[PDB]
Amino acid sequence: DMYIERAGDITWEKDAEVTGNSPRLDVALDESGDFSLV
Amino acid sequence: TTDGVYRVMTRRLLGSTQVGVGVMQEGVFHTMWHVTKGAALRSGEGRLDPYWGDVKQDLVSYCGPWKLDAAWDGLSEVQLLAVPPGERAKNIQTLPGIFKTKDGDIGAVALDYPAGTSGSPILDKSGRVIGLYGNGVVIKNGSYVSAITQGKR
Ligand SMILES: COc1cccc2c1CNC2
Ligand SMILES: COc1cccc2c1CNC2
Repeated sequence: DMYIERAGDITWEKDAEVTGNSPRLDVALDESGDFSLV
Repeated sequence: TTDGVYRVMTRRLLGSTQVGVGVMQEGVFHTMWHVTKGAALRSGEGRLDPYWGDVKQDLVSYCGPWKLDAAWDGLSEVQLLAVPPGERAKNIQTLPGIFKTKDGDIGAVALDYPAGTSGSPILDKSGRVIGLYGNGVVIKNGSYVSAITQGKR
């Protein structure tokens, strides 16, 4: 039995840390909602 | 029922376990299907019943139809509002990449958080939720990339 607990407002943070790259990927999405690489 | 980001918890396992995250907006709770498998949810002494969902999109809404309709502009940085298990909410800014599919392009964020972070919202600069984090793929070098998964309003 699952339950929910509030964790915060949904807001943009002006001085957030910036990270992560920006990959361009060919993918397929199957009937089960799972992504795979092509 | 206040707007905002919520943890999705279960006690059916040892202690209390965070299975995911979701977004309350306009009286509707939004999360990824794989987090709840479409089960009912408790909020305090109240109950949230599923209203819409779709395994292929990997999304589910509770108490009403899917309300989130903002979309990545394809150009600008976004923020993941990561709510990791046992940890405070934190904003992470990134320029999305792109999932290219036979049915068109989807934004994707190259950020790796525990599975229980699934359902955390991705935001544009206006604070609008452009999709949810947690349905993705592992790329050649072993790292994880999440689609920016958005429903239809
Ligand atoms: C455990 O299942 C998972 C986990 C992550 C994402 C998806 C599923 C199923 N469809 C998308
Ligand atoms: C605690 O597990 C991990 C593992 C990888 C990345 C992150 C965490 C937590 N936040 C970022």
